[PDB]
Amino acid sequence: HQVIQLKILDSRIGDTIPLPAYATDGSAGLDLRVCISEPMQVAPQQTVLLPTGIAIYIADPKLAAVILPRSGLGHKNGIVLGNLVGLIDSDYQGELKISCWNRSQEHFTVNPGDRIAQLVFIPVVQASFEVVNEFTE
Amino acid sequence: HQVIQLKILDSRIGDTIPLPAYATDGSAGLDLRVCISEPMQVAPQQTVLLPTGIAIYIADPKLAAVILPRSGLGHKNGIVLGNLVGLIDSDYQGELKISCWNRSQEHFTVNPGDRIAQLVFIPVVQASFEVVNEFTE
Amino acid sequence: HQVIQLKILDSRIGDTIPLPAYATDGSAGLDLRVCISEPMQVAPQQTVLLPTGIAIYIADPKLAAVILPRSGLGHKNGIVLGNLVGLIDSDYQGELKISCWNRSQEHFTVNPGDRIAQLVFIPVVQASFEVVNEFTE
Repeated sequence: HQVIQLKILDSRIGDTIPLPAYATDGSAGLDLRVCISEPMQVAPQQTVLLPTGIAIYIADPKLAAVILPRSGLGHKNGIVLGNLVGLIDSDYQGELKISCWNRSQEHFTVNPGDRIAQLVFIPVVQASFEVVNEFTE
Repeated sequence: HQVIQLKILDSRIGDTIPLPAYATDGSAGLDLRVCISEPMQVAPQQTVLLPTGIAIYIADPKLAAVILPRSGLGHKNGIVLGNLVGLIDSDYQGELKISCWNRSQEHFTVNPGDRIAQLVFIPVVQASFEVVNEFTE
Repeated sequence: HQVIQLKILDSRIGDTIPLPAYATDGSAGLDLRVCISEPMQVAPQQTVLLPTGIAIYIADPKLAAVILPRSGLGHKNGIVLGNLVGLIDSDYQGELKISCWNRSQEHFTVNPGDRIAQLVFIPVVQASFEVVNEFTE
């Protein structure tokens, strides 16, 4: 494993709303829950910014995280991400927030504590470009 | 390379519908074909769940797969994924199914055997969180 | 770091429109700018193909790149990608082009040189399948 610092920004996290955790030993992603005080209505085509109540600090520049829709919410309810895929840089230390976009024709309710996205830690490579007149092998 | 077990769930696979395979030695992804008996109409804004007739077993918890739209279908026809990006965990052993979403204003026909998404195997990192009051270096 | 060849296809690149570069030492992605001669209107639901004026040659088959929406453009303006996520293979040598899709209900102007997507280099694994009757450990 790799250690990632997490700062709890809302006292509900770790009490009434669990920290993110891997469901199984074989899970690639961590479900991300929303930290809100009352149910949030998401109308068809609406985008709403939803706080998680946590911040992470990846720190290692060879690692990033991506935030993806949940498969069931996306397929069944059209509850996806307004920016489609979120990218979390190694030096990002702000609260994780979810751009929740309803692409469906049905109104949707997000309840406090609901899982609405997933977080996946991936290795990344920082490239150095070499400007060339023609590509070579 | 890395060995990934594949189970054929539909006898058409490997006969009339090819197994997924890399197009070139430099390909990052594998096109995923649909295993259906007749053409499937996908109306504007419709989401349909399309079977592939295969299951995979990645097994290695340091590896995952993502399922992405094809670039031409997505750009030209608006034929993309209802959950935008699929994430396949290392311990997932069910049939691969595609959430096919038509985001365009044009009706689209999916024929038996058509490639409609691509599969990419990526390394993933399982993080262990350290809850901190303030981030440190 | 890893060296990636870049070919400049439009003389504006490196003069009036900067090469892609990492914003900070901890950045996972590189913003991609559009190489056009006049502002481009993107109507609600419209998809337009936007050139970058550069081509890259990753070459290493253990590496790929993905093209993602920018978080602010996607969340605030609904300016995302028509194929949702672009995948750049290691052997792709053509111009990088952005499928720019306006998923919002508001008209949007893309100016010459604007950043409208981001590029992330990721390791990829080329799998070899083993067709099995049942999965094993």
